[PDB]
Amino acid sequence: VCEADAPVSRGGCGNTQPVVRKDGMKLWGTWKKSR
Amino acid sequence: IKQKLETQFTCLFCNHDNSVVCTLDKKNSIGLLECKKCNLSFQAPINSLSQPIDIYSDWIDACE
Amino acid sequence: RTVRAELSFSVSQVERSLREGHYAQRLSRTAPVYLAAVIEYLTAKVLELAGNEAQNSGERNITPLLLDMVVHNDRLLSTLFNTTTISQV
Amino acid sequence: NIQGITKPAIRRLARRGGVKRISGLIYEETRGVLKVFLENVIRDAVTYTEHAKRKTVTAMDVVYALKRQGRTLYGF
Amino acid sequence: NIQGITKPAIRRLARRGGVKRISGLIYEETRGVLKVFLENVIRDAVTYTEHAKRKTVTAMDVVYALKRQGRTLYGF
Amino acid sequence: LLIRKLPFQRLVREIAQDFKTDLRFQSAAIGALQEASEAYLVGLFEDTNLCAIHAKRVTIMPKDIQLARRIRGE
Amino acid sequence: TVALREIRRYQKSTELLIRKLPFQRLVREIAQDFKTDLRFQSAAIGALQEASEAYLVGLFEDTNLCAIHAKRVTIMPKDIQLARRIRGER
Amino acid sequence: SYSIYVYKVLKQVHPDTGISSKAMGIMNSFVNDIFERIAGEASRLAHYNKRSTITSREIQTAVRLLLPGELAKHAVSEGTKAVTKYTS
DNA sequence: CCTTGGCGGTTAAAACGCGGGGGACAGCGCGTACGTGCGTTTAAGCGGTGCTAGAGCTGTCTACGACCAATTGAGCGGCCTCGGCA
DNA sequence: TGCCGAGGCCGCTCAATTGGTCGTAGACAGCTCTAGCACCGCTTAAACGCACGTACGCGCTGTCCCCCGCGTTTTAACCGCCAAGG
Ligand SMILES: [Zn+2]
Repeated sequence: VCEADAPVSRGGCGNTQPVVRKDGMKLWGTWKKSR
Repeated sequence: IKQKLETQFTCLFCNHDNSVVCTLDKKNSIGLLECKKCNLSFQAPINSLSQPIDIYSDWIDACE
Repeated sequence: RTVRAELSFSVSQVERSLREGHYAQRLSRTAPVYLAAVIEYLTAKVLELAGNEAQNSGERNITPLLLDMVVHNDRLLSTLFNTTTISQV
Repeated sequence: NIQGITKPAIRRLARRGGVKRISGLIYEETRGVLKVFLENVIRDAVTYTEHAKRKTVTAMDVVYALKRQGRTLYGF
Repeated sequence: NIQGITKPAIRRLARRGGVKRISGLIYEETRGVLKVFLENVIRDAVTYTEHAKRKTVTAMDVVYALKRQGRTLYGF
Repeated sequence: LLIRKLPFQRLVREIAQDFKTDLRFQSAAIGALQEASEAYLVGLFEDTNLCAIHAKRVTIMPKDIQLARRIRGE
Repeated sequence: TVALREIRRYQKSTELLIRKLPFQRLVREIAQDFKTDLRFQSAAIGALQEASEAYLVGLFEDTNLCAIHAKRVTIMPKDIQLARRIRGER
Repeated sequence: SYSIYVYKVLKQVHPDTGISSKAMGIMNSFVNDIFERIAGEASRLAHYNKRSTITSREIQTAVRLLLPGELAKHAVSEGTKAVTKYTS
C-alpha cells in the first residue's frame, strides 16, 4: 500500500497498490478495494 | 489448501460472462460456484480429479 | 447577516441544508437565524468545556477523549448525551 | 464462531464496567447478549445496504442502525 | 398536593404489579417517582399547548408528550 | 383506574401551574395523564418486584425501586 | 486487588478490548448468514465493534449493580437475566 | 460541512486551545445531528398544527421539547437575543 | 534462471491444566419491625337532567411565498509578485 | 544574500436578487360537539388501628469455584524456504 503517512506525511495519497501483470502487449493491474 | 479460481464461464442466471468463481475444498470434497455479479451460489460434491469445468457442468444439469 | 447578527455560524449554509433536507415547503424570515443562534450556543457550550478541561488537565489540543470525558460528566449537558457513544477510534 | 469473544475479553470488559469478581456463568450469557445485540444491529445495517443497492456495509449504515436503537455514534 | 396519592392507591398499584408485601417507605418514594413522571410529561404537554396558542391542554398534547418518551398511547 | 381520578387531576393542575399559568384541562387530557401514570407505576412495580425477588426480596423496597429506575435509565 | 487494578486501568483508557481480527471474523460470519459474500468497509466493522463494546460495557455496569443488590460481589447469570429484562431486551 | 464554523467559534471561546482532527468530525456529526433533530422535530410541529412554514416559533418549541431544562432555557434565550439583534 | 502449487518458520497472547489459597453462594438459625384482611366510618365517586357557550368541522374566498427561468456578485483555488530569516 | 512562505490578482462554481404563476394557506361565517362548571342521591372507594405471620435481614459454616502467576503451545496472522515447469 502507498502510505499517505510516514511509517508525518510523505506525500502519499493513501491508495493501496495493484499487482500489475503482463498479458502480451497489455498490462493489467488488480487493485484490492477495502476479509 | 483451498483453491480460489476465476473462470471464463457464463452465469446461468444473470448471464454475465467471466464472473463465475470456483472454490474447490478437497479436504471435505465440497466445491462451490459463486458469481461475482448477481452472486448466486451453488454447491456440489467434488473428487480429487475435479476442475472448475466439472462443477460448472454439474450446475448446468442441476438447472435443467 | 451573521456578522450583522453578531453570530459565528452562517445562517446561509444551514438554510441551504434546510432547503435540501426539505423539512417544510417554506421557511420563515428569522427561523434560520434562531436555529443558527441556538446551535451556536450548543457548540460554544460544549467546546467551552472542552477548552476548559484541556487547560484544567493541562492538555494542549482537544482529543476525543476530552469530549467523551466532558459530555458524560458535567450534568449540565450529560442529559443530552445519555444515549450517545463517542467512538474514540 | 461466537467463541472468539474469549474469557479474558469479557473479563476485561467487566473490569471496565466495575465488576470485582466474576462468576463463570456470565461469558456465555454475554456471548448470548452480544449475539442478540449484533443480530439486532446488523439486520438494520444490512437493510440499509440492500436499500442502497450496495454490497458493502459502510460505517454510516452502522451509525444509522445504532441510531434506530437510541445509540447514536459520533465520529463516522 | 402529592398527598392525594393515598397509601392504598399505591398499595393497589403494587398489587396490580405483583408485589406481595410493601415496606412502609415505598409510599413517599412512589409519590416522588410519580411527581417526576408528571413533571416530565406535563412540561411537554404545556409546551405543545403554548405552541398551539391554546390555553386548554387537550388529550392529543398528552399523547404527543407520551410519544416523546416512547410511551405511545392509543385511544385519543 | 386505581387512583382516585380527582386526586390525579388536582396534583396534575398543581404541577402544571408551575410550568404555565391560568391553564385549563380537557377531562380527557387528565384521563390520559392518569392512564399513563398508572400504567407507568404498575410496570415500575413489576420491575421493582423482580429486583426484590432477585435479592431474596419478593416485597419491593425503596432500594428495589431505585435499582429498577437506574437500570431503566430514569 | 489485581482485579481492582485492572478496573482502575481499563476505566482510564478507551482502546477496544476485543481482538480486531476475531471480531472481523464474527461479524462477517453472522452477516454471511443473511446475505452471501457481503463486502465490508473497514469503518463499518469498526463501527460495529465500538457499538458492541459500548453495549457490553454498559450491560456489565447494570449487571454489576444487580449482583451488588443481591449482596454479592460476583456477577452471575441471574444478574444479566435481570438487567436485560429490566432494560426491555427480554 | 459544518467543520469550518466549529473552529471559528472555538477561536472565540478559546483562542489558545486547538482541536484535533477526529474531534472535528465528532463535533461535525454532533452539529449535523442536533440540526437534523431540531429540524425534524420542528417539521413534526409544523404538521401537527397543519401549517406549511417553519417559523422561529416552531424552532423555539422544538428546542423546548428536545433540550432538557437549563439547556433549553439558555437555548431559547440565545435564539431570542439573536433574532432580536437580527431584526434591528 | 524465475514464480506459483502447499509447508516450516516467523509473534501477542490465550487454548488454560493445575499448584496454591481464599472470597463468597446458597442453605440454615435465629430474630426482630413491620404488615395486610378484615372491621368502622367516611368523603369523595358514578351516573341524569339543566344551563350555557368555546371553538372544532366543513364550506367557499382571498390571498402571499415558493418553482423554475434569466441576471450577476462574493468566496476560494491556481498563477504571480513581495519580502525578511537562515 | 536570496529563495520559498504569504498575500494579492484572474478565473470557477455556486450563491443572491427579480419577475409570473399557483394552488394551498390564511380569513371568515354557519352551526353542532362534547367540555364547560354548578348541584343531588347514592355508593364504591378511601383514612386509620390490629395483630399474630410470613418475609427481610444479620451472623456463622461448608466447600468450592473463580483469583493470581508460569509455561509453553496453538490459531491466526506475517515473512522465506522444497524442488517441478515453461
Ligand atoms: Zn450470477
